[PDB]
Amino acid sequence: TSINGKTGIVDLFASDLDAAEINHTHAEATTTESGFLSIDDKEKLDAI
Amino acid sequence: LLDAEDVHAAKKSHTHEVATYTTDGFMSSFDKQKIDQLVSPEAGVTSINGKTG
Ligand SMILES: [Fe+3]
Repeated sequence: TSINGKTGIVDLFASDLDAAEINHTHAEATTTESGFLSIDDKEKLDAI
Repeated sequence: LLDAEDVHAAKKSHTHEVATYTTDGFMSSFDKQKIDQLVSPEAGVTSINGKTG
C-alpha cells in the first residue's frame, strides 16, 4: 500500500530509508570520537 | 381522504429495488463505492523503481 508514507510511482534511495550512500564520508577522527584519519595526521605519520 | 395507494400511484417518497441480473433499477451503494474504486484506484504502489510483482 505504501512505503514510508509514499504511494504510487515512488523511487526510494538511501537517504529515503535513512541509509548511507556507497560514496559517503564519515566524521573525521578526533580525541573523543573514532573516524577517518585526517590528512594532517597521515602526513605527520609519514614524516615521522 | 386520498393517498398514493388509494389511487394506485407511487408514493411521493418511494424507492426501487437495486438492479439484478435481469431487471434494471438502482445500484447498491457499496457497488457505487466499488466502481469509484475501479476508476482512479490509487491502490498502493503500482511500480517501485520500475519494478512490479
Ligand atoms: Fe560507512
